Amino acid sequence: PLPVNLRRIIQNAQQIFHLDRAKASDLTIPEIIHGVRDLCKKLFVLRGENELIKEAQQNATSLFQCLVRARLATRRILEEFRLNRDAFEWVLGTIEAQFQRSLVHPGEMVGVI
Amino acid sequence: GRVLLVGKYRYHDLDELLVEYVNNVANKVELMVSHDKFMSDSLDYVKEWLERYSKANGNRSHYIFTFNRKAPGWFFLLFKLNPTSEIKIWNVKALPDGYLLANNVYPDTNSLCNGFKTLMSSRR
Amino acid sequence: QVAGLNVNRNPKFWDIESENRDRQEEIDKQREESRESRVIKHPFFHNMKSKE
Amino acid sequence: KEPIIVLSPAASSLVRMSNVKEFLQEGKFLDPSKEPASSSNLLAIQRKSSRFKTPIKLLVVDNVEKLFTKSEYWDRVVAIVTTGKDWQFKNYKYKDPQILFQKFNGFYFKYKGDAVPASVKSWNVKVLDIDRVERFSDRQVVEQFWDTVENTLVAKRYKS
Amino acid sequence: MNAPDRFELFILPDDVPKLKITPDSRVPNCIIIKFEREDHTLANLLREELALYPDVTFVAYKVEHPLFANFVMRLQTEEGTRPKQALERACASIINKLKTLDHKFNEEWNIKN
Amino acid sequence: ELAILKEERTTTPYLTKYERARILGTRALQISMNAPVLVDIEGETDPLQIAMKELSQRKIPLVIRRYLPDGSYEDWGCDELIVD
Repeated sequence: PLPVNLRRIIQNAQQIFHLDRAKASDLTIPEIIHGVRDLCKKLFVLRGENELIKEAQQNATSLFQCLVRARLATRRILEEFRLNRDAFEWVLGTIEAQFQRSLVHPGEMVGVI
Repeated sequence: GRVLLVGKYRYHDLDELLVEYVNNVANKVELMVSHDKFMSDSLDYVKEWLERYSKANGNRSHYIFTFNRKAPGWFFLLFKLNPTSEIKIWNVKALPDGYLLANNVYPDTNSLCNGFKTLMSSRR
Repeated sequence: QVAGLNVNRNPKFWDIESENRDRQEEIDKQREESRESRVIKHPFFHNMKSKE
Repeated sequence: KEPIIVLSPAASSLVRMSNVKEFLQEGKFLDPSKEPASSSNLLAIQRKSSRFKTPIKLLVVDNVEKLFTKSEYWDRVVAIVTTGKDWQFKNYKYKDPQILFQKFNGFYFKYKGDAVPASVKSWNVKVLDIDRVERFSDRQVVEQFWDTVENTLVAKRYKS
Repeated sequence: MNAPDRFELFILPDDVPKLKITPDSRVPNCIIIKFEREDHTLANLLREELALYPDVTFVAYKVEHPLFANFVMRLQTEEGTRPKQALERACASIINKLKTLDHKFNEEWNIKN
Repeated sequence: ELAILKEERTTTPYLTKYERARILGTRALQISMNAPVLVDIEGETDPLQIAMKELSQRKIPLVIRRYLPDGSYEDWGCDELIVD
């Protein structure tokens, strides 16, 4: 169990942007690399600039970043999913927003639950 | 309020009032400014220019339009039949449906000029 | 019928003018009213004066 | 003959002549309240689609009083944007909103989370939501709008 | 204690109309009719009479709840015809059918008695 | 002392569900007790619906004071918290 269903997001992007047909993609490889790398540093669980905060933040998202990197690979994006530029930016923004929405809310009585 | 009144005009909302009144009045003002017989300068300068042009071209009657700085939303129609005739000033109001001169509604500037010439011919 | 008492309002024995002035001032204070500004929500609406 | 897109001249419209080009064409949404008003009531935009080999040129018209003197112009209308106001349709081809919305594509743009007006729910119009904060979904909303417009254009067998 | 009066199934209140017609603006030439103090007996008859008319493109009914005595009908016709006229024609046609059915039944009963 | 400066606020910038529920309830109660409304109501009458309309347009004049376990607090305006 992990947050942000990536398969659903990818197929939603394919349906929305009509990623069928053998049309070539205008999505450059450095764009893919830098987009995925930047996405893997905006998944904020904890806010702050302290080094301990950054270490805890990097620890908390290790498995999810592994999932994202395993899915949004360059060869996979170019061949299996066939995303374009607009679809790629939409996927990145959607991943960030949905991860922000999956965090626990302060004030939860998790002990009773 | 559910009903808004601007003179005889009746509207149902602020946006309807704006689109039907202010935009049409602004279009009529733009048409008046873009007309060949318009001068946006001061009233004294307009009178001096009309006097000079009438003296130079006394074989024809000249009419010009200018802003009514004392009464906003209005215009002064100054026409001089000949150098011996005194300059007569007429009031024109900028309405959404056109221009109101002598209680007559003219849709465009050319129609307003034609009506002014017809009124001058009838009154002569 | 408000003046139910036979108060001796003789001009030489009663200060008529001061009573009239005080009563006029009391009516001028009963004319006092409350008022406040108006708030309207519209994109092109601004709470400004004519010169403003 | 380029197709015609009609916009609501109301000041409460989220899509106005100032930002219609950057929204529909460029895919970026800007607040029309902050943008200055546009003096020109006619604008031209370009749409790139996978259904067509070449880009399509479209004309955007704000007021139909001065641009629809001929009845054949109404044959070019492919989309209508309304604010839920009855007074928009005083000078239109079909003065009743219902018949107009069965005979033409109606679109209503609202912010996400706002309540739909009663007249909008009683009409056959599409509802498109723009988020107040997130800006990546603007391209998706524009794609939905253009999908409907391109479906109408293909159904009309327009030649480009 | 909470049981409604049995005569409420068929007695019409003074302030409640027998018939309320509203247009359905989603599709052209469609109306929604609300029948009060009626049930399947009239609804099914009218629906299956109207369904055989060439100029009627849609006809349906539903009883929302069995504890309330009312049903709602949706009727859509061609451009030339109005739905109310189709409803009147259906009512007249069923009345004529019942009239000839009663005549033939009386004839046969007199013959056989 | 206990207050935390606005530049070094480290709590989440999103409105939680508990804060949203409490803010809607408090604003609805205030509206039902004749408080001035800051949005244009078309035909709405229910105080909760008016409060929700105010929240969607970021016009609720309330401040949320979030308490930390040590006793300090951060003050957040309802207009600067992101609401879904």
